[PDB]
Amino acid sequence: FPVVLVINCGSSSIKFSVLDVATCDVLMAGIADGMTENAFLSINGDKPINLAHSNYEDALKAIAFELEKRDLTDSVALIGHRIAHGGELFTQSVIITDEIIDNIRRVSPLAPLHNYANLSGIDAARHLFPAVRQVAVFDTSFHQTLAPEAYLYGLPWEYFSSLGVRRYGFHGTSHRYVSRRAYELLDLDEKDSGLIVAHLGNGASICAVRNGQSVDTSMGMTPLEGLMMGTRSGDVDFGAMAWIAKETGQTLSDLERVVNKESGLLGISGLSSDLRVLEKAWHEGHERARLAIKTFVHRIARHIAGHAASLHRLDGIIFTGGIGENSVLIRQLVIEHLGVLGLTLDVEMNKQPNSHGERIISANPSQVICAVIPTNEEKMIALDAIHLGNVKA
Amino acid sequence: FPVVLVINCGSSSIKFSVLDVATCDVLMAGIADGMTENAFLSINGDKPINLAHSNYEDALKAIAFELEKRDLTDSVALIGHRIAHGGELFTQSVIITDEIIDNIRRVSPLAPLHNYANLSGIDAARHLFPAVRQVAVFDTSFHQTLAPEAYLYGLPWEYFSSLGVRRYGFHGTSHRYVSRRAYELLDLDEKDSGLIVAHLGNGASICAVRNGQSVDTSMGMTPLEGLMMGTRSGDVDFGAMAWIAKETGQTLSDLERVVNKESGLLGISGLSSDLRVLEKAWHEGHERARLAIKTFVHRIARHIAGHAASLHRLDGIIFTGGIGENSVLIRQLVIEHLGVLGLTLDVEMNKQPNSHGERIISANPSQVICAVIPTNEEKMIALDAIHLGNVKA
Ligand SMILES: Nc1ncnc2c1ncn2[C@@H]1O[C@H](COP(=O)(O)OP(=O)(O)NP(=O)(O)O)[C@@H](O)[C@H]1O
Ligand SMILES: Nc1ncnc2c1ncn2[C@@H]1O[C@H](COP(=O)(O)OP(=O)(O)NP(=O)(O)O)[C@@H](O)[C@H]1O
Repeated sequence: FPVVLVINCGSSSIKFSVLDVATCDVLMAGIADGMTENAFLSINGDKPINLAHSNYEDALKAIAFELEKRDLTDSVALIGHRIAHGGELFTQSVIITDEIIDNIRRVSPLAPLHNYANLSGIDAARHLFPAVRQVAVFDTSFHQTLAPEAYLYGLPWEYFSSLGVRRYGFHGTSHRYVSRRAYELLDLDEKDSGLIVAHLGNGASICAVRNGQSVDTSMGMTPLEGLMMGTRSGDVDFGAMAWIAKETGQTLSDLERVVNKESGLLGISGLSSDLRVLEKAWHEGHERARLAIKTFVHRIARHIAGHAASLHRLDGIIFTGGIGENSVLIRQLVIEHLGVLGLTLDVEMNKQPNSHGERIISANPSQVICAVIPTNEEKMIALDAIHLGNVKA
Repeated sequence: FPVVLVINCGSSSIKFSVLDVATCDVLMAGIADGMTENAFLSINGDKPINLAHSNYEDALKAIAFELEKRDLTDSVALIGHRIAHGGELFTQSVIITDEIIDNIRRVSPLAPLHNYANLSGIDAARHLFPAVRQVAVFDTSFHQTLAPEAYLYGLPWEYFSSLGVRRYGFHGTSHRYVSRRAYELLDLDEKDSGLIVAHLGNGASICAVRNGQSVDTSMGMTPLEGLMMGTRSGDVDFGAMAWIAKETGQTLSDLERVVNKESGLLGISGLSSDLRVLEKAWHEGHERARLAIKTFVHRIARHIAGHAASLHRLDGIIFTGGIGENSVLIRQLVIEHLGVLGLTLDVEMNKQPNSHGERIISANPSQVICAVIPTNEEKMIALDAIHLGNVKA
């Protein structure tokens, strides 16, 4: 009964899951949070244990003691680490060696906060589990098949050639996992196929998958580009930002905080980054929440259609992520916004809750199949780890 | 034989044309340039006359003397002024009164350089021609039919409500003129129709026209958003810009210059902002020019498709502007990039030079008619002026 421990270190937290190799089902999940004076560990969402001014190593030894307690330690056959940004260096998941680590550090200036937390998790896990093989899965690697016409910014070439300024894209692990599930669900030939995947969660992005490969995506060098999101602006006119700076004497630094933390659904609505709250507000007559949601919809539609340009044929549009999986209303309003693509909704199918899992929501006359496919990044990570567990290292 | 004098004041220049009312054809055109120690007036592209350290008033009195010399002065029945930015205040062209002027000044912080030159032209013309009716035609007014879901940025509401931060769009006069010509050329019912117009000139933008009204457009609060252009970046990840600032210690001000003046086709190519030079470079083996053009194409395709989302049906795609009118290659590569919309090119029609004027370039099996329609902003301005010449003021 081997298991895979999957580790995701964020700015201030370590999320983990333990996956049964046989079912790839989750056996245990948890978080060490406020990594702050108030650091705590909650497992299966329960009884926060207090951690000190604990660093990532201490917190992971804690998680490791929780596994020891449950007699899982010796079952840990593989450990998979989620890495935020792999640059142009990583095009697929890898066995972690010293070389891999040095290379993660090399790309780390592209996502300074996140990648340094990912490296702390790797260091801690290597120290705690030296005889277990560990694997790195990058949230950017699926997008490394974009052609330069799709990844270049229209900035001077030197920004690309000497600083790595280009579109990278994110949610790679979700877009990959969902597109693979789509070839089955839609019965498409992977090698002759065109899909658009809309990952709509707290972060949101669109990916165009042509013949199995990502050929366009909505997020940029950073996760700020593309779709408007919960608290993130999405696409914003650089001119407008510069004009706002001059007009308010905000520095680039102020503006960075605004567009990340105060914008999007929260910024428009004045109310919440949470979609269910904004729907309830709209039901109660709140016009700015209505407008926040309409705008969110419009931007999704606009990106889905624009990503279709990278395809030779459009076979399917797939919704995923917390919003994409659960919002009956978002889906319907997006699809109605894409009538120009010949889409038809089956409103019976569309009303089904997410307990129904992988499901077709377009009606028979539709020109493009529409579906909902729940994403499972943990599983995708465990699958790569299992595969890499068969090789010599 | 009345004529309309059409005036366009830029940052450093006054462009003008004199249009025969009867033919709406141009009788004379010219520029006062370097408005700099070296200020000169060239008419019909000829013999620069030297102007002093001449202000806009002096330069216009010069143009007026050139008209006096040719016995046109008393023919000037209308004067039309091109205004860069009308904010949310102007939804159509207007007879210039004191109120109009005050309102242009009110929106002028949105395009400080340009609108102040436009106001100088208006002041000068009012002083030189007090008994001639004058009309203001705004490059943003056609876009004032955008719904909030299409014009709002995902920024805090206060930026919109208290500073007018929203998408405005530009080339309005061209998008309007070309869409009107398209209903004739394509024999479409204006009231039940969906068009995408690609204005590809030095500046470039896309406009979606639904039932006669602009419902989406690619430029933003400023002309910097959207399509990559000659020297302008187009859409760029705000995160990438902030990262570049921090990494190079450039200020917002440096970056503003980069994305306006050093980016786009010039920035990628390292060579020219000029498309014909980049094509010649590509023919000679230059890979960065190839990449600049491919990227320009890709971004056009991506915006055309994304603007289609705002339409209930797509009937036509119309190319216009210097590039759109003359580049056989750009058109073909864009249309090939939109195969997913069921487009078919008639490569015989597409090869025709622009002397052929309004022309269909898609082939019979096409799902969407494709056309080239030369834009004529001077004419559109003169038509509004002529219409407004019939009213009481
Ligand atoms: N029934 C529902 N209706 C609408 N929104 C919902 C519903 N349930 C969950 N959500 C939304 O899901 C959003 C959070 O999405 P999330 O859980 O982040 O998906 P994800 O797959 O984790 N994407 P990311 O966090 O960027 O990797 C919140 O705005 C919730 O309101
Ligand atoms: N035969 C040609 N092939 C390719 N490009 C051409 C050709 N002729 C002119 N152009 C391009 O037209 C571009 C200038 O476009 P422009 O003359 O500005 O159109 P416009 O209608 O004035 N748009 P704007 O200036 O933004 O209002 C240059 O890059 C030229 O190379």
